[PDB]
Amino acid sequence: VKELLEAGVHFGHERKRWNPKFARYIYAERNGIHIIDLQKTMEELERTFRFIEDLAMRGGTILFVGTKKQAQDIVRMEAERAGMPYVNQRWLGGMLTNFKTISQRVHRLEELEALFASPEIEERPKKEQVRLKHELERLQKYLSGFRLLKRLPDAIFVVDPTKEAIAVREARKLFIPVIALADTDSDPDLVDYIIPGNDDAIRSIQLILSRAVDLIIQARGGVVEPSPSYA
Amino acid sequence: LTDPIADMLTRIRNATRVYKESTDVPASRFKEEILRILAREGFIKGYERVDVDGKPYLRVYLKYGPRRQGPDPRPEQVIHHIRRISKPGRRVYVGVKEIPRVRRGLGIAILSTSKGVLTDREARKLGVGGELICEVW
Amino acid sequence: GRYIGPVCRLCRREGVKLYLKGERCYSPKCAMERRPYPPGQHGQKRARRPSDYAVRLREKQKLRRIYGISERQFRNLFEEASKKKGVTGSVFLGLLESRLDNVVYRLGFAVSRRQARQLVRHGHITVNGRRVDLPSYRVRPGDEIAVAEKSRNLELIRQNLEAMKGRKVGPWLSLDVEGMKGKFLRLPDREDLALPVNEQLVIEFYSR
Amino acid sequence: DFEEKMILIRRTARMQAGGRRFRFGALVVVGDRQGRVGLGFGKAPEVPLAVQKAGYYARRNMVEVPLQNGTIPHEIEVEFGASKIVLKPAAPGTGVIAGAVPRAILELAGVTDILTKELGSRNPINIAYATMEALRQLRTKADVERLR
RNA sequence: AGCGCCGGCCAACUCCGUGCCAGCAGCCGCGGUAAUACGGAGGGCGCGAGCGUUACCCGGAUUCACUGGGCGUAAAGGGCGUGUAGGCGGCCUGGGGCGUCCCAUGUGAAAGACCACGGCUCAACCGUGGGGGAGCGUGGGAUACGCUCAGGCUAGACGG
RNA sequence: CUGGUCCACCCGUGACGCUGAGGCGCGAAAGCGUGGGGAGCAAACCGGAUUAGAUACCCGGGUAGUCCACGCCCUAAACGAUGCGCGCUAGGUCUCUGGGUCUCCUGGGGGCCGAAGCUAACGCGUUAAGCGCGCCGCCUGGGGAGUACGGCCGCAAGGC
Ligand code: SF4
Ligand SMILES: [Mg+2]
Ligand SMILES: [Mg+2]
Ligand SMILES: [Mg+2]
Ligand SMILES: [Mg+2]
Ligand SMILES: [Mg+2]
Ligand SMILES: [Mg+2]
Ligand SMILES: [Mg+2]
Ligand SMILES: [Mg+2]
Ligand SMILES: [Mg+2]
Ligand SMILES: [Mg+2]
Ligand SMILES: [Mg+2]
Ligand SMILES: [Mg+2]
Ligand SMILES: [Mg+2]
Ligand SMILES: [Mg+2]
Ligand SMILES: [Mg+2]
Ligand SMILES: [Mg+2]
Ligand SMILES: [Mg+2]
Ligand SMILES: [Mg+2]
Ligand SMILES: [Mg+2]
Ligand SMILES: [Mg+2]
Ligand SMILES: [Mg+2]
Ligand SMILES: [Mg+2]
Ligand SMILES: [Mg+2]
Ligand SMILES: [Mg+2]
Ligand SMILES: [Mg+2]
Ligand SMILES: [Mg+2]
Ligand SMILES: [Mg+2]
Ligand SMILES: [Mg+2]
Ligand SMILES: [Mg+2]
Ligand SMILES: [Mg+2]
Ligand SMILES: [Mg+2]
Ligand SMILES: [Mg+2]
Ligand SMILES: [Mg+2]
Ligand SMILES: [Mg+2]
Ligand SMILES: [Mg+2]
Ligand SMILES: [Mg+2]
Ligand SMILES: [Mg+2]
Ligand SMILES: [Mg+2]
Ligand SMILES: [Mg+2]
Ligand SMILES: [Mg+2]
Ligand SMILES: [Mg+2]
Ligand SMILES: [Mg+2]
Ligand SMILES: [Mg+2]
Ligand SMILES: [Mg+2]
Ligand SMILES: [Mg+2]
Ligand SMILES: [Mg+2]
Ligand SMILES: [Mg+2]
Ligand SMILES: [Mg+2]
Ligand SMILES: [Mg+2]
Ligand SMILES: [Mg+2]
Ligand SMILES: [Mg+2]
Ligand SMILES: [Mg+2]
Ligand SMILES: [Mg+2]
Ligand SMILES: [Mg+2]
Ligand SMILES: [Mg+2]
Ligand SMILES: [Mg+2]
Ligand SMILES: [Mg+2]
Ligand SMILES: [Mg+2]
Ligand SMILES: [Mg+2]
Ligand SMILES: [Mg+2]
Ligand SMILES: [Mg+2]
Ligand SMILES: [Mg+2]
Ligand SMILES: [Mg+2]
Ligand SMILES: [Mg+2]
Ligand SMILES: [Mg+2]
Ligand SMILES: [Mg+2]
Ligand SMILES: [Mg+2]
Ligand SMILES: [Mg+2]
Ligand SMILES: [Mg+2]
Ligand SMILES: [Mg+2]
Ligand SMILES: [Mg+2]
Ligand SMILES: [Mg+2]
Ligand SMILES: [Mg+2]
Ligand SMILES: [Mg+2]
Ligand SMILES: [Mg+2]
Repeated sequence: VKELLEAGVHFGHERKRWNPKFARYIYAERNGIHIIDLQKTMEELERTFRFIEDLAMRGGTILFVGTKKQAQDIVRMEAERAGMPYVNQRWLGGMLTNFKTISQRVHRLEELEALFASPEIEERPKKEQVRLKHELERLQKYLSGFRLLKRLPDAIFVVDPTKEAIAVREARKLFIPVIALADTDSDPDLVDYIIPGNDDAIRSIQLILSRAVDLIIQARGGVVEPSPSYA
Repeated sequence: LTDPIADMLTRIRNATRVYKESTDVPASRFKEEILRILAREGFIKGYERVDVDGKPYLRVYLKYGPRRQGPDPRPEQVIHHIRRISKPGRRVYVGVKEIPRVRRGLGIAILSTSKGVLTDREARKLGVGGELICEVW
Repeated sequence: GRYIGPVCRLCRREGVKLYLKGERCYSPKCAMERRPYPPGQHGQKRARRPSDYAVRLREKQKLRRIYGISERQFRNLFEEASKKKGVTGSVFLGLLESRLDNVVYRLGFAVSRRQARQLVRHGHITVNGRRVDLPSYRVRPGDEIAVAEKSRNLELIRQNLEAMKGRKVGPWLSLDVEGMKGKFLRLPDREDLALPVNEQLVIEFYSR
Repeated sequence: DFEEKMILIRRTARMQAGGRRFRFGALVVVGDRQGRVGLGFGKAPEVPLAVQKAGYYARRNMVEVPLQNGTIPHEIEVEFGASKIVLKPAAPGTGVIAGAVPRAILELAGVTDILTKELGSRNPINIAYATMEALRQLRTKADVERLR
């Protein structure tokens, strides 16, 4: 499922803004830039996917996290397809570590979904209409992919582990295994199942996350063909 | 340099703590014999006589445990603990009846005897004592 | 010597019946039966949490109060046990048990150890023949513990000998009524006794 | 369920205009007397809530102590800050020879026979955690061959 | 049958009297009119022909730290060099065997202590047997490490 | 005239090394002796203000001294409050000074930020306060006291 001209898409980046634990996954340093050994990226995509596979055919949830502008939209796409939860926007603190309390805020999300599905009163004072709606958009704005999550995931997939160290931390505290794509600005040992590739190119984020979803649906019940990529 | 032995053990302790696969220590027909015990007892994968810039070393292949669950995945050590006993500042010598039982059996005491470098267990077996080089677990 | 005073307050303070009298111990006229709360002005006040020290004092005192024994004599035995091979807690109980006056009461010749002393002390008991009036004689395996010949014909021992005819006596002991003579077979395994005592807590008292 | 002991319950305070305002702190150990112990320290505006919270955290933090005839396998020394705890194997009669803090932990853990010593700061809290991390580093003859 | 204690450490709580007084006190501390902390009392806890105080020794005190501590700010780096004695010292090979290690053997009195048993009705006390030891002398051995002597080396050091 | 130090070459020596009780030298300022010198500054000191007062701070004056030679003194927040040497344990950035195949790399030094680890915390972190060996110095509750006595040094002040 794997493809080999990811060279055509990503082969990493970043200058000496590195982390030296990532040494093992590195070929050489060219444009004043850390260049990732693709043959290692390979050994790993495999091992990661083997983990990814076993998780779909047992029907286990995956939490998708990425909020840097690059991976922002493409997680709303690729995760919706597998219908699995995500946070695209802001990563609220304690989403895993304080799940039951965070979630007590989705019942509020649902409660507005009902209360706005009419009527249950519109003789509620005018501003109160306007007020509650604003709240609705707000919840929707962060929680739109989170609600799908009704229990702690059996695993989580992250786009930037550094950028989302909080996430990685919360998972790790819970024993929730962490899969992530990650370039040289990151700490390897911190990831269980790892994709050493560029994490800032919309090209790259695209290849890696898509084939993930494609591998999810394929061993889940079905197969599908192409899904949206911004040119 | 004042204690070649202490130096070796420390080269090891220091490397094991940031999880190096190996580390080089200046070579000696005495340091080797100690490594011969460290490997045989499974504290190290083993050692091989290499060369750096024309000069003899012992490359020492380090061994750890499984990756772990929780926020600190750093594996457990195989050599949790290694320390000089005898020193140049104070030579420490035991007779056979007074060889220590490291860590309640689960650890070893390497010692130098006139029947070669032995462990506590081995020394008791041939029934000799000597300079107590160090302790490992 | 030994305690020699009101003996029901002992039980009440200990929060447990200790069978320190004999007969009245089994009746509903027993003190613990009527007032199962500590002697004196504040017995009914709500107890506040005993301290650890407090706890181990009581368990020690309880064990001691059972045997009517002085604190020294108690200590000297315990220390003996600490020097002696094995589990100290067991050996301690064992040695507490091998006391003549205790042996006698265990073989039923008396209703209370407190009565089993005055018997030994008044020489009505003997061992292997020879008379013994020492409440502290350390009885060994093999010993014949009998009522004195000149005491066989006595109202009280008769009444008390009559009461043992088929009540079974601990696995470490054999008893021959009519013959008025019992026998010390071995030292009690702990199971062989079921005293209301966590004896471990006693060790813990003496290690402070 | 688990057996439960309160080791320390202390009052602290903070200053404000108009006066000191208090808070309570609850050190609790929890165990099955058969090899499973947990330590929890919990704070709240009142005594019982604190004890409850404490007990809660305790269960959320455990360790599997490898007993052996009611004694630990080997000698262990651990420093947590300035506090030090010493744990040392003892044979059957010995009992638990220890101060309250590491006593409560070892008893509710099902340790029945051990020689111990507190060195350095004998602050209860720190001695508590120091005894925990100590237990948590215990290794079995197996554990060791398997490692090596 | 007595003696100490009953604020916390520390096991044992109420009434009266007193009112920063009289007094207690090992440390922290009690007493200024509702004192479990003074004095008496009832009651309770602890030991018992004893209980308590004073003195002194070790302990707790890893608080002189060999076992087993420390020195930026807590007590603690010499104002800085140079250097005497001393302490300590890289890689390789041999000789010696001083340290070191092992075996043998002598010594290591008796009593005491430790384990067994036994005699005084128990015990205390006392007897018989057993187990050893460090440490020193002697004899024989080992030679890894430290030493010493001897011969090599160049990674320390010094020089061009 | 003269010391230290770094680099490159890898040419020479063949462990010639580290530390160092004592000893010896050097040691800011103030101060001291003998002799110079003396513009500015300025203890003491005079006077004006300020102020309740103002033996101060602020203002106007002003002698030692501050400067030179030679000889003394030998202190200090003489501080990084961090003894010296060696070995080992991620990196990022700024900088001084070398040598390179001069993008960049490699030494020696000075800062910052940080991995592991340390640490009571604060913080330290290849310039360790990390992990280790060698040697030295020092601490062991506050005060009394860096005082007394003694000794040694000093012209004295005073120092140890
Ligand atoms: S009656 Fe027997 S048991 Fe009840 S109190 Fe008196 S002695 Fe104790
Ligand atoms: Mg990136
Ligand atoms: Mg030692
Ligand atoms: Mg007496
Ligand atoms: Mg207890
Ligand atoms: Mg015993
Ligand atoms: Mg009973
Ligand atoms: Mg009974
Ligand atoms: Mg004792
Ligand atoms: Mg285990
Ligand atoms: Mg501490
Ligand atoms: Mg410490
Ligand atoms: Mg054992
Ligand atoms: Mg304290
Ligand atoms: Mg008393
Ligand atoms: Mg007491
Ligand atoms: Mg009390
Ligand atoms: Mg009066
Ligand atoms: Mg009153
Ligand atoms: Mg009192
Ligand atoms: Mg009173
Ligand atoms: Mg003690
Ligand atoms: Mg001492
Ligand atoms: Mg003392
Ligand atoms: Mg020491
Ligand atoms: Mg100290
Ligand atoms: Mg200071
Ligand atoms: Mg200095
Ligand atoms: Mg000086
Ligand atoms: Mg010398
Ligand atoms: Mg020498
Ligand atoms: Mg040498
Ligand atoms: Mg030689
Ligand atoms: Mg010799
Ligand atoms: Mg001998
Ligand atoms: Mg003798
Ligand atoms: Mg006898
Ligand atoms: Mg004898
Ligand atoms: Mg002995
Ligand atoms: Mg030789
Ligand atoms: Mg030579
Ligand atoms: Mg060289
Ligand atoms: Mg050359
Ligand atoms: Mg020097
Ligand atoms: Mg000097
Ligand atoms: Mg000067
Ligand atoms: Mg001057
Ligand atoms: Mg001057
Ligand atoms: Mg002058
Ligand atoms: Mg004036
Ligand atoms: Mg005036
Ligand atoms: Mg003036
Ligand atoms: Mg002026
Ligand atoms: Mg002027
Ligand atoms: Mg003038
Ligand atoms: Mg003058
Ligand atoms: Mg003058
Ligand atoms: Mg400075
Ligand atoms: Mg400096
Ligand atoms: Mg100083
Ligand atoms: Mg020095
Ligand atoms: Mg030092
Ligand atoms: Mg440069
Ligand atoms: Mg250049
Ligand atoms: Mg400089
Ligand atoms: Mg530098
Ligand atoms: Mg500068
Ligand atoms: Mg820093
Ligand atoms: Mg850290
Ligand atoms: Mg650096
Ligand atoms: Mg420190
Ligand atoms: Mg003083
Ligand atoms: Mg002076
Ligand atoms: Mg002075
Ligand atoms: Mg003088
Ligand atoms: Mg001085």
